[PDB]
Amino acid sequence: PIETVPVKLKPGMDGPKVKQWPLTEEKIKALVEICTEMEKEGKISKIGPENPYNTPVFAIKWRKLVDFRELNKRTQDFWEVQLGIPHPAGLKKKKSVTVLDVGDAYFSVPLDEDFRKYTAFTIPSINNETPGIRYQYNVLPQGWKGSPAIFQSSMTKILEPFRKQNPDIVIYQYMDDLYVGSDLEIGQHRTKIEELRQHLLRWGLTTPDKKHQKEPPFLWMGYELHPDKWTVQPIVLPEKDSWTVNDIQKLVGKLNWASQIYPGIKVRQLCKLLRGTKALTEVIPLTEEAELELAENREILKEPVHGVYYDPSKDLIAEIQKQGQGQWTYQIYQEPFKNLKTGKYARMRGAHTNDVKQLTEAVQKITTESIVIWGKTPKFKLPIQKETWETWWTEYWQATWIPEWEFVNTPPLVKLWYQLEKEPIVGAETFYVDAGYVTNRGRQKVVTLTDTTNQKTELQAIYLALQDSGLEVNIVTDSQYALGIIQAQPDQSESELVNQIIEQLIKKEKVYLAWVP
Amino acid sequence: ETVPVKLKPGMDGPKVKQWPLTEEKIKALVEICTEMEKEGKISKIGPENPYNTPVFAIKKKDSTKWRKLVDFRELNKRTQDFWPHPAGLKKKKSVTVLDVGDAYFSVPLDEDFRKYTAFTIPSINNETPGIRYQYNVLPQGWKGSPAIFQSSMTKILEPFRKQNPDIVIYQYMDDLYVGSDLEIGQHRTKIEELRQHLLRWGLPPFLWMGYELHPDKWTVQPIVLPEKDSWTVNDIQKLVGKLNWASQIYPGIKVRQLCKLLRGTKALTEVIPLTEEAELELAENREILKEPVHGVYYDPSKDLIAEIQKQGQGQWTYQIYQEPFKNLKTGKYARTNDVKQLTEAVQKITTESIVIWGKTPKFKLPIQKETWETWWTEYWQATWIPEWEFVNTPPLVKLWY
Ligand SMILES: CCCc1c(SC2CCCCC2)c2cc(Cl)ccc2[nH]c1=O
Repeated sequence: PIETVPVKLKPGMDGPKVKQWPLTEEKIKALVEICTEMEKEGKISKIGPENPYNTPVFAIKWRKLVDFRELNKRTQDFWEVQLGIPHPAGLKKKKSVTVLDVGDAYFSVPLDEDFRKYTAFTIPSINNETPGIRYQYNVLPQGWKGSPAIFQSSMTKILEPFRKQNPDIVIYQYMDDLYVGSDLEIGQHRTKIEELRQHLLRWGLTTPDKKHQKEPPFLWMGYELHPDKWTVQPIVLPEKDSWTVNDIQKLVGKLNWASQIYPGIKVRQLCKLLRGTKALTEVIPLTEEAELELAENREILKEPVHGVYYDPSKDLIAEIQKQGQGQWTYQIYQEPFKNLKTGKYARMRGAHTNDVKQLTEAVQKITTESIVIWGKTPKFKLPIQKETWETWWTEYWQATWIPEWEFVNTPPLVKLWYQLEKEPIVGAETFYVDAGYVTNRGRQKVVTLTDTTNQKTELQAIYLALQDSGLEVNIVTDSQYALGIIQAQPDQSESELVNQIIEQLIKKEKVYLAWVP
Repeated sequence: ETVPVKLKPGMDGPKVKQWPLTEEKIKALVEICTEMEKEGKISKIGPENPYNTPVFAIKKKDSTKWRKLVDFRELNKRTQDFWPHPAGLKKKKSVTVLDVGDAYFSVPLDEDFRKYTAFTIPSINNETPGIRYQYNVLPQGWKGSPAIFQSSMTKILEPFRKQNPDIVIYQYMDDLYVGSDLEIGQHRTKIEELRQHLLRWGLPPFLWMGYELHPDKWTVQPIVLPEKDSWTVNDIQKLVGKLNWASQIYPGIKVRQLCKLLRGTKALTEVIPLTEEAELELAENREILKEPVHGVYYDPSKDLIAEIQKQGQGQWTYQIYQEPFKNLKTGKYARTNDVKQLTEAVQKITTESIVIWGKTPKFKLPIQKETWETWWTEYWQATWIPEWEFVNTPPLVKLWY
């Protein structure tokens, strides 16, 4: 058998001393049968009046279910499961892959003797004046806090040997599922499997027979898994006339899921339907552009596209495109334009930004993603020129760094629609703004702004200035705020005001922005 | 015999997450840990250990060898205090830094504390559980180790100490700062003497390239004002702004005269001749700035803060202060990419904080976390790790340095 993992209750707490609900004699009868067998098997053992602990049991043919919530509340935290699932692109191709169901694994693993007492429950006796049988577990209780972790752990130790003995094979654990991949000949692969089931069996570990095992493809948490390729479970778009906020929200959901493999999915127009929505049941009619998008997507979906697996041998190449203002599309591949995975990036970090910054952020997402999936960073191919990047780079207060990248002339090319002058302009008029401005040349304009906020008035002034000024302007302001914003050379913003200004800026020949107290 | 250590009252163990590592680093970490396992330094752990500290693989200076770096930052914070700094050291001409971390590997760790030293070698794309371990011996990077090894340490050092009293020796975490004023040639040789004298007892590389810090030469970068031929309206305005700012530190700074030059909505480029009054006012402002503000004393009981500003072209600016505007020190740093430079900086700055006060500062970094988290380990070389947080450098503070 396997080495016991020592368990303890949470500090300062005591075992579950919870009362057993009343049980129907028909249910009492069913339990006893179940418990006897379990005892006959060693899973539990009758105990005495010594143990004051108890955990509820109820009947759900008949089945046995024990309520471990309370014990679990009193049981220590474990390093747990993993809640970190591999992403199909992270995998490598395999000739064969079989999966076995570690039938009732927990019940196959012992339990820290010292902990056993806390698992004590009670099967009430049928007649009044008589006592009810008391038990406790000897193995991992179904539904108990530990079980999962402890079960996996032991599994791994059990698998550890065979693993190093059979290098030409790989195994993945997930709950009670054991996946075995190999690049062996079906026959050899299929026997190695049997070679494995025995090793498990050698530890009373039982698994389904080939006659009833599961072979590819696999529908795993939104996926369809073939030995040589992967994709996402098929996605069917509705064809309703009436679309509800809820239906739309879901559609947008499913649509995103696709994103990772289906390139060019677009959800802008649909997402727009959610504006102002007052109820989850509210119906929203589709826009002309929403219908267009839905239909465009419907088509992209009609095409069964698939992902390729990681070939550790080849490098990773990442390619990024601007799909829309704020939208970026990318695809990681190893072999020429034959993706392992793809995806989008709409992440606007901050009220205002520019494609350079936003593109650079896309790079960091991908970089993180890659490291998480393939353990390495991909060589990037971006629609920006080094000179452009380097320029914005060295001139931005925040430190940044982009891996290895190659300029790829694939329109549109991200750029800087304007650059503030490092030195004030001679011959260019000078505006002193504050809601209004005054120029060295005598001109002045004041305007009554309604509803505005302190800061929003500072940009208005400036806007006003730019407007009236000729191609070359000098602008002095006291708002550090607006200065930061414009010094940051944004080319897009959630605020319209800011966009208008940005427009002005692009058009100018030269603009010098200065600050003063 | 193991000295019973405890976490500050009430405090539980760390359960810090592990940042995604690159396959290569994971490999290094596996090779290392497997040998440390063979040598009984560590031991695999089960699921009954819910705690975790982040590990990393960094690169040794002048070696193909990797170094395992454990971020026991959180643990050290939940670790009980233990019950000093040679102000002279900062004065020596040459301070060399040695890594005496392996010292600890020959000292068992209180069995009960071990569970808290838990760490994990993650696995790629979560295809495997991850490799979990905990220490049996004193772990490098844990604030505890120096302490417990303190005794056994002083012994080892008492002979050399008396033999070469012209030498100052300071230990910090896994580092040992050796200082003197001997001719560089001598310094280096006497150092090597210590190395072998350390070997004489048991398992020491040269940190920082085996090269020397020259603390004697460290100097405060004062605020400076643009000295130019002709002064235009813009120049002045900038000047005034900057002064105005600096005023909050040195309240002796007057602008009255300079601002008078700025009366009337003139043109930025218009050249303004300075009146003698202002000329003298500036001159005074200049002299006032010639040195740090008096009254800035270091408080051993306050956190040491360190902010860095990106100046561009491989140039950076920093300041060590405990109280706002009350800089205990300020400096510059020139080259690489933004990140490399930046890390190199932090490390320089830290090393000094230690050398000078014996405490690592807490930095404020002008960078996006995800980024830092990604590349810092690529250039990092120290054995310690400062506390850090990420910020947004204001446009003007940069212009003022
Ligand atoms: C067991 C090794 C992991 C692995 C798998 S199992 C895959 C593990 C996660 C759960 C679903 C199945 C895999 C499966 C298919 Cl269908 C094709 C290629 C593959 N390549 C691989 O490296």
